[PDB]
Amino acid sequence: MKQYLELMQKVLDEGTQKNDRTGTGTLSIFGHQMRFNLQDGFPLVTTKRCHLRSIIHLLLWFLQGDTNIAYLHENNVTILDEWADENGDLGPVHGKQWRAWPTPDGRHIDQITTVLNQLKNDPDSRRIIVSAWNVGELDKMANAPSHAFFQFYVADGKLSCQLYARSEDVFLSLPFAIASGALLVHMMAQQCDLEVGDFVMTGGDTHLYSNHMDQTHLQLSREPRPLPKLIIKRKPESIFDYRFEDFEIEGYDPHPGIKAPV
Amino acid sequence: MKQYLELMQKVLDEGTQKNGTGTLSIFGHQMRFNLQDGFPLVTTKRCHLRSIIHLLLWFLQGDTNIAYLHENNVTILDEWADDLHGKQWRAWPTPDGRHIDQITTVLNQLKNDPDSRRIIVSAWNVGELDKMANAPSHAFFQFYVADGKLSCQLYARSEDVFLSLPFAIASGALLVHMMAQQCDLEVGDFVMTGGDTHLYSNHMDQTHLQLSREPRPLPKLIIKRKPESIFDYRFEDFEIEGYDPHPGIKAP
Ligand SMILES: CCCCCCCCCCCCO[C@H]1O[C@H](CO)[C@@H](O[C@H]2O[C@H](CO)[C@@H](O)[C@H](O)[C@H]2O)[C@H](O)[C@H]1O
Ligand SMILES: CCCCCCCCCCCCO[C@H]1O[C@H](CO)[C@@H](O[C@H]2O[C@H](CO)[C@@H](O)[C@H](O)[C@H]2O)[C@H](O)[C@H]1O
Repeated sequence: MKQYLELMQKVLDEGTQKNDRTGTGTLSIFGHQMRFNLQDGFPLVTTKRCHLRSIIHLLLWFLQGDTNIAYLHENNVTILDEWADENGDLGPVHGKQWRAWPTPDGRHIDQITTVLNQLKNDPDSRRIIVSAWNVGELDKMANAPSHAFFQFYVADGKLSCQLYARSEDVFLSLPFAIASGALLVHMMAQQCDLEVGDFVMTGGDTHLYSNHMDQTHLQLSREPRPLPKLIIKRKPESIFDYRFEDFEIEGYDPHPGIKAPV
Repeated sequence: MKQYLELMQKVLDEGTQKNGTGTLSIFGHQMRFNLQDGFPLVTTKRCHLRSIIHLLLWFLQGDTNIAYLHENNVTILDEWADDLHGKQWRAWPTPDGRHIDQITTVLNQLKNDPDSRRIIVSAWNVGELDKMANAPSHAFFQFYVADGKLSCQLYARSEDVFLSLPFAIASGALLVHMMAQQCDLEVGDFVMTGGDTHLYSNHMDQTHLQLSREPRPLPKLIIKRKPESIFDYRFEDFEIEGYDPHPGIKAP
């Protein structure tokens, strides 16, 4: 998409050399924001082939708050493989917190259910928020989630959402993030009888890995095609009751896929 | 500032009416300030670095009672008190019932691992915010170091453009300067990111007044002294130079 390519180009034009924790090099910039008017079409990247199938399972899996990579491997989803251990446990890199923010008093807070009510009963609340950033638990932990904060907002019957990522690989994860947020907004809006507004995507450390230069140049050589449209073929009883089969993407004509290197 | 004015204009132009008190509002904004281009104190109305310095300093002590904020005459946050903000920066409670000093945490990270992609302070403790009533409006921030330059991004879930935002920008930039000093880094950018970004309908007159003024050159922040720690700054360590704003605008 136009915005997306502009970001790649901006990283190339003005990104700074910065290493990650492995010592592996990137071109990085800090602070970025883009907006996708979801009435204009579902923001699935067209300049490389992406797979809605992967976005759906990933999102249904976050929604369950499953902590084991199993379900993701059944359905051929691998973006989280790096952070999985020996027995496929993802540490804190998952969505348990969304549904079961533990509080020391033997208690658990279901954040998703809370936004759901807020959108129906107080759509103007300035704090319709989900956070996975549980400092108390993340403290002495090797890993940490990266898309750990989102906010909803309602104006004129339309539902909008903003996702903050502290770390974003422009080539690898950003397209997943965008479609995943967009998908949730459609599901949220269906459940709450709202129409869809904007999806706003906000970054901290936004970066391209140095060894993805070839992939990036190829993708920047290609013209974005018209956005597809998401079709939901069932209305489930609750946000947690969706199935892979409910979704279809229409009018998706992408450029060929570009594999990530070794 | 040109960017502040653009946002103010934008909310006037494209803000949705809400309401009981009314607002115009938009969702999602981001603006950037290169701190080497000057200290981003708003000039289209006079602000007082005095009140910003005290406010930030108080946040860093992680004090909950607004005792210090009256002895040094800082009104703002009054309407959110009877006491209330910053206790989570310094003392986020663990299951185990210890506490986590996030400010110390990010301080060590900046000194020992500036590359880190998780140099984050959060005030959004969901477990304590189930108590509705009030909630911090500046949920979290992230620091970032590249090429010996320290940037920071502040996220406001709710922002009053007229009253609150100019304060927010100055405070964040001031914090970047202080940490840059404690970690021996140059200052990079301060990035301001918003969720619900609104103007109150009872601030229109003031808003039109401010949009009618052209910006002036940004001042320069002076730090007179280097304390031993980020908790060791006092109000008198800071000066502002070449600050030449339009007259201040009081809001009702
Ligand atoms: C709106 C609701 C849905 C939210 C969308 C969520 C879908 C996310 C899509 C792809 C997810 C993977 O992407 C993301 O995961 C990693 C772990 O958190 C991040 O990795 C980051 O955190 C890890 C810590 O455990 C570190 O080892 C990495 O060096 C660091 O960069 C990646 O930098 C980021 O690309
Ligand atoms: C990185 C260092 C800087 C960190 C702090 C930055 C400066 C803070 C001073 C700004 C003054 C107040 O700003 C902010 O206060 C209120 C509560 O937090 C917010 O108020 C918000 O939350 C309240 C309580 O949950 C609600 O009653 C309001 O509906 C909601 O708008 C204001 O919308 C916002 O304007």
